[PDB]
Amino acid sequence: TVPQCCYGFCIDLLIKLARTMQFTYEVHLVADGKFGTQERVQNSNKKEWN
Amino acid sequence: KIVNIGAVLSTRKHEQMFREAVNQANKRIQLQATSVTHKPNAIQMALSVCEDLISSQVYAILVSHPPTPNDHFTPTPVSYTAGFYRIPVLGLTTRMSIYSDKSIHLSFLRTVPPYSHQSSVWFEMMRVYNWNHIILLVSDDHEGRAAQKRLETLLEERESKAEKVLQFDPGTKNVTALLMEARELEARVIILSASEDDAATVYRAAAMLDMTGSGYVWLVGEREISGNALRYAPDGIIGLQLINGKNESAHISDAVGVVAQAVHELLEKENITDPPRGCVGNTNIWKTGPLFKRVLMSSKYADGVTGRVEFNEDGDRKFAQYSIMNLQNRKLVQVGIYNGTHVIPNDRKIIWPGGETEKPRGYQMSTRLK
Amino acid sequence: SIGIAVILVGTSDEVAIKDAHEKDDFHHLSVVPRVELVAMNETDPKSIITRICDLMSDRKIQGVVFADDTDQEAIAQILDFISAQTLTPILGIHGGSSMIMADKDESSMFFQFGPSIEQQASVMLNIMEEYDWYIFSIVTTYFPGYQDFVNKIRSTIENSFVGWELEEVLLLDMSLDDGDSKIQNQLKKLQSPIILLYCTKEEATYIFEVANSVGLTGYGYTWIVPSLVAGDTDTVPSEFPTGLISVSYDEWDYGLPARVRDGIAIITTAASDMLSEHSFIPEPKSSCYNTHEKRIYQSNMLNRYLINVTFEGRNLSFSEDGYQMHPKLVIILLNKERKWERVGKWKDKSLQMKYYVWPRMDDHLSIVTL
Amino acid sequence: IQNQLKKLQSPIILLYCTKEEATYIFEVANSVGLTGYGYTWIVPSLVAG
Repeated sequence: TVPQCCYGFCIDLLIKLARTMQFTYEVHLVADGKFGTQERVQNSNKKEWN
Repeated sequence: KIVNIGAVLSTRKHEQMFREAVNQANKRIQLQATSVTHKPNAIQMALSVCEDLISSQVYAILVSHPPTPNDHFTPTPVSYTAGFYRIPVLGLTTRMSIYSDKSIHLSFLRTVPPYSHQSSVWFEMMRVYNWNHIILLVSDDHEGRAAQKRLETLLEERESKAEKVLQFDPGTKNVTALLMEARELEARVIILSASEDDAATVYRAAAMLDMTGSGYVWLVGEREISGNALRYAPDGIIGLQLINGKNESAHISDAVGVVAQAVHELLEKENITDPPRGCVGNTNIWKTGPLFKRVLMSSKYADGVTGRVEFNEDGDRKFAQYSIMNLQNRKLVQVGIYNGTHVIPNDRKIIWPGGETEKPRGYQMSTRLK
Repeated sequence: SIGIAVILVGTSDEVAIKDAHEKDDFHHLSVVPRVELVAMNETDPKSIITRICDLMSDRKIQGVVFADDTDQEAIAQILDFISAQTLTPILGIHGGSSMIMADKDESSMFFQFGPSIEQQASVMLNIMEEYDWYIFSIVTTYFPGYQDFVNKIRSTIENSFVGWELEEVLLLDMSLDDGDSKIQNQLKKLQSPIILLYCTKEEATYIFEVANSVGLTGYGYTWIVPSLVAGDTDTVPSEFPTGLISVSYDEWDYGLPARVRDGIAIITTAASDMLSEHSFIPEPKSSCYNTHEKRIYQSNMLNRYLINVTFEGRNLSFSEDGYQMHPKLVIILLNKERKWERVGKWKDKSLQMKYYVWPRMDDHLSIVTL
Repeated sequence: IQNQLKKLQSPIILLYCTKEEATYIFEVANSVGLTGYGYTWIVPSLVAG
């Protein structure tokens, strides 16, 4: 992992929310880089989201 | 006619007490007494049980715990030997959760509450204290699995999932890895269910990580309070204890009364066959096993010396009494009693963990988010 | 030079098994195992224990293959308990010892030939998928194995890429008094054309009588039952609906002497390989009484090595639960005259039916298309 | 008659019989159970009297 810089529309909305309801945050990216899908392959007998 | 009964106990003084109890119950169809001692092996125990069943041809066998601390190996040989002819067997001082499913142990009657009832006791205690976020810490074992399943069922009854469940290996040398993960949550009501040996090892790691101060509550069971755990037990821990668990003569009278009622209700049926006395001769299944067990399971006792005696679905003695103990200044003291319906506290005061007289909230508010 | 015993019960061609035992060739393994063939009656489990003790104390018996012509599971339970107590490895060839007990002991060394509860459910699901059926419901009695199988089937069918429609699940209890009316009222809620039943023979007959009173078993109903619902293909309760489908173990094609010889050879080869590699051979004092101190020599290595063996181009590796990895199963059907006719065979997750078109039991047209 | 009464699937049914016959048919239907929640019966003026 490496520290990078993030900004944009979602970041501005996040800052607005954190200001309006007074909480703190530690944003970090996702490792998989995928939006999300529920892998339910019967090979491992388990189903989970990615 | 005359039909005798059998039993297996130690402390021959207890055998004389059982003989006196049988002589007293004879005044209430003639019954005799036949008892033997315990052997230092399981094969010899099974051989002696077969010999005694051949000699007496009894229809029910009473089994209790020996002077051994484990008290788990003795129920296996007698039950395994008596399950051949489908002969019913009644247990007096057996509390292991391994003998809960009727699959392994076919015929079994209980006179004490299993460790599964501790889950319902903890649910009632948490409902009394108005908590909604708990952490279940149980050791990987059959008893731990049953205690986790009962608690999960009681929680899902109200559609409330557990905050976090952490499992550890039995006899693990290091448990700090699980404690580090458990200390990164927002709940403060931690429930512990393990053996007395691992109890002290967990308590040491909890006290070293400053997890026993103010704002935390400890919910443990009977096994976590006995043993050497009290040497490393923290103040304010709330434990459980059976009312008459240590006593063994009081349950004997109730079991004898229930067996006498069942025998009186059994001899008035058609197609009744006595258990075969041909141990080495016959290896068939006695047809009087299923019906007698079904009649004895529903044989609700009106009144006894240890309270109302009933039987659950999976052969469990319900309606037990518990003494809510508390450890204050290295001395345990009772604080209440739960008679099934609810827990009625006494006039004594409760010293919570950390010395806080006020009842702790048992919860925190997370402010840093990811 | 390990002595293995082979005990027979009832009438059996011992002379035919002697040739198969003598024809065994294990020169590469260098085991040189001696065979001790003994015959005995169905006297009792105590007589079986005495015979096992005598055979062990006779000449360095390090293994036993026990077969019986009876049908009681108590014999298999007593054999498993004796094997766990004596810490010696015993195997179940066929008959009553072939019964699959649900929960095995932790510190036990037992091996049997047969499929698991999940294997039967998988075979039934594969047969239903082959039969183009895509909807079914489940009904089970108060047996815990039935609940376990239902949970396993639900977990297996839940994570399926293909479609599936489950109407409802029934957990009616037949032990209640005067509750047959409620069961009959609840059975009318079934609407799917396929239903699976998990109960015992008497319970299955009672449920079939109740359903025939309801009438949902004549034309558009298909029932699937486990291997324990039939038990004996020779006897029929005459209350089962025509066309019932059920799985069973391969007993018509498998040869008993060949299977016994193969098991003995596999055990000898595994023991020889283990004694050659680990260089530790367990030969304790083969006594029955006073076996508490006999646990000084741990035999867990033999149990760990007994789950991986192969000989004569066959895979006989067991599982952690004590069940064979690749068993041979059969699927039979009921004809007009009460009897069981072999329809298909399943092995290694591969099914094979004896007909491309199912026998339907003028509609059902046939159309030709280019 | 009880086996044939199970073939009914509509939520409304009209009955034309006498008082004793109506009572017998109602007992048979209650034995079948199709009269509790989703069943509605209509009878003539001669069924009550």
